Amino acid sequence: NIEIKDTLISEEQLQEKVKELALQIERDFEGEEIVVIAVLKGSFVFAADLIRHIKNDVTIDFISASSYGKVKLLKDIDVNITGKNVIVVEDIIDSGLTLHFLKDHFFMHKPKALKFCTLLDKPERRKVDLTAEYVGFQIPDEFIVGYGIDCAEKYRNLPFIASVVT
Amino acid sequence: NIEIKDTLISEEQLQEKVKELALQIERDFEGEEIVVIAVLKGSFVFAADLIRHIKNDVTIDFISASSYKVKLLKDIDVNITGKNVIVVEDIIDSGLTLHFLKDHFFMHKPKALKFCTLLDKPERRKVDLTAEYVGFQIPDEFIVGYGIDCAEKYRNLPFIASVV
Amino acid sequence: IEIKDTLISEEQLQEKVKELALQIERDFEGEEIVVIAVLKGSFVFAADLIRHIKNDVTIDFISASSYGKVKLLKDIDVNITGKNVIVVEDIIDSGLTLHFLKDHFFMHKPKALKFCTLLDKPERRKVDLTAEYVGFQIPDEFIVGYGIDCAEKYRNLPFIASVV
Amino acid sequence: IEIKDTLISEEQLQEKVKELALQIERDFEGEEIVVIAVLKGSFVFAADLIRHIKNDVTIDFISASSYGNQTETTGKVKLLKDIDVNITGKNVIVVEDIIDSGLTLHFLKDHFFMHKPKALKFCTLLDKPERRKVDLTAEYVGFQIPDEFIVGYGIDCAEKYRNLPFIASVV
Repeated sequence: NIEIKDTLISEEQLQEKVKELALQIERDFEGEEIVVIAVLKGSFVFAADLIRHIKNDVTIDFISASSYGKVKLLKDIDVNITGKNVIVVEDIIDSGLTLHFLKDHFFMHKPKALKFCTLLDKPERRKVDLTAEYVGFQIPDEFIVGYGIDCAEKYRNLPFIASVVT
Repeated sequence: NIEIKDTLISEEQLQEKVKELALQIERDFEGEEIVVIAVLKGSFVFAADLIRHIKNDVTIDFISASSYKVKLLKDIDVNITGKNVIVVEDIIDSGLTLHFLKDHFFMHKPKALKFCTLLDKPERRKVDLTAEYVGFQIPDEFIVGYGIDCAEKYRNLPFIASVV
Repeated sequence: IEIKDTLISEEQLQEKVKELALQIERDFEGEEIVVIAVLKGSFVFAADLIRHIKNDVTIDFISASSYGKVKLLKDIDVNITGKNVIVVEDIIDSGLTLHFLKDHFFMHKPKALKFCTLLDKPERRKVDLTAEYVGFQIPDEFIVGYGIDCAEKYRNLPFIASVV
Repeated sequence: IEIKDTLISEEQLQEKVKELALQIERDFEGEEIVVIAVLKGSFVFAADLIRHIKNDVTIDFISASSYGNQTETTGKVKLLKDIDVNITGKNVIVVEDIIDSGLTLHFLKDHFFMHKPKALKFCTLLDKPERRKVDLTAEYVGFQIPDEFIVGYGIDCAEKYRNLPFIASVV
C-alpha cells in the first residue's frame, strides 16, 4: 500500500509561489496577450490558480500526449497560437521527453514566444535538454502527490504537496 | 468588442459556495470513493477548487464533447464501473450535452451518477435534466470568469461577471 | 510470426464481398446508406464492399477499444439521425465492443442499424449480437490478412491466412 | 451535384496502383515499410496499394482538421488522430488522395519528421502541382488531373460518391 509520508509544500507556500510566478509572467509579457496551454491532466490545479493571478488578456487551452518506448498526441490544441506568446504549464518536469516533443510541436504553429512553466522541476532527471523558464520548486522526494498530481490516480485532491512511500 | 459589465458572483461568494457543495458531496458519499469527471474546458477551475474541499478518496478525469445528439471528442480513461460518479460542469443551460453524457456514462454501469454544476440557467432547458448539486441559478445572460469564456476570453477572472 | 495456410483466397473474398453487396443493395433498394467502418482492420473489407454497392453511400469511421466498458477513441462526424446505417467489421467474436457501439449509435436515433462482418465467431459471444450480413464463419483462432493483423503485421495480404 | 464523365476507370486505377506498388517495392527492397494513410479519402487507394506490396507492411492512419482561414494560407492543421505505430528509424510512406496546395501535407511532413524516421516519402493518387503554394514533390503519383471537382475511389463531394469504383469529374 502507498501512504503519505511528509508534507513537502503547504497550501500557503503553494499560493505564495503561484503569486510569485504570475507576477513574473505579467512582467515578462507586460502589455501583451498570453496563451496558456495546460498539459493534462496533473497541471490543471496549478493552471487554475496561476491564471487567476495573471491579469493580462489570457486565452487557455489544453494538450494531451502520452510517450512510449517518440510521443503520441491525444488531444491537440484548438486555439490559435500563431504570432502569440505561449506559456505551457506543467505539474512536474523530470525526463523532459514529452515536453520536448510538445515544444517542437508548438513551434510548428509559429508562435511569437514559447515558454515553459512547471510547478516542480527535477532537472537532474533530464533525458533531453529542456529548460523551463518558470519553475515553482525543485523538490528531491521520490514520489510526490497532491495539488493535481497523482499516485496511481489517487491524491490529486490534496491541497498541499506531499511525498508518498510504500 | 466585449466588455465586462458587472460582477455577478464575487470570488468570496464562489469560494463559500464551493465549500458548501463539497460538504454536501462528502456527506452524500461518506466513507466511499468518488470519481469526479470534469466536462472540459470551462469547468476546470470549479473542479480544481471543488476537489480541494472533498476529503474522500477522489479520482479525477475529463471528458470533451460538442454538438453536431452530441459528439464525443475525448472519452474518459478511468474506470467508473461500480463507482460513485460526479460529473462537474460550469453551466447547465439546454442540458443536451449533459443528458447525452448521462446516457453515455450509464453505459459504464457506475454505482451512482450525479451532476454538479456551478451555475444553472433553468429557463434554457431543451430536455429534462436536474443536477443534484447546483451552486447558483442565474439569469439568462452572457457571463464570463472562473473558467468560463466569451470567445476564449476572460476565463482568468477570479469572479463571475456579465459582459456586453 | 510466419504465414501458414491460406484459409480464404483473394478470389473467395471477392466473390463473397459481391454477394454481401447484392444483399445490402436489395435490403435498401432506393435508399441512402451510411457505412461506418470500425478501425483499423475493417478498412480493406469496407473499401471493397462499398465499391459494389450502387446506392448513394456515405462512409465514416469509428475507433473504440476495451478498458479490460468500451472506450470511444474516435466518434463519427456524419449525421446518421434518421438514416440507414451499416456498421462494418472485420471480425465479431465477443460482440462486446460492438454491442456498446450499438447503444451509442442508437443515442443518435438512426432509421436502421445493421451489422456487417467479414468473419463471424458466434461461439465466442459474451453478449447477444447478431450480424445481419456475415461473410464467413471459420474456426481458425489465429488469422491475418485482408486488413486483419497479428501484432500490426500482415494486414496487407490480399488473402486470409493462418499464422504460427 | 452530377457526375460528368469517367476520368479514370476501375481498371486504369488498378494498373497504376500496381505500378506504384512495384516502384515502392524496388525502392525499399528487403525492408519493412510503414504506410500511413491520411483519412478519410485515401483509404480505398491505401487498401488497394498495400495489397500489391510484398514487403512487411505496417499500416496506420492520421487525421487532421483545419483551423479555418489560417490553414488555407499556412497549412497549419490540428491533429485529430495521431499515429499509434512507431516510425522512428522506419521507412515511411504517407498516402494521400490528392495533393493540391500542399500546405497541409507539408505540415504533416514536419510532424512525421519529429519522430525521426529512416525515410519519409509521399504517395498521392492524384496531384495538382500547378496548385502548389509550397514546395512538395510527391515521390509517387498516380495521376495529374486538370483542376476540376472529382469524386470516386474514396474521394468525396460533400461526403458523397466515395464508393464509385472509378474517378469521375462532377459538375
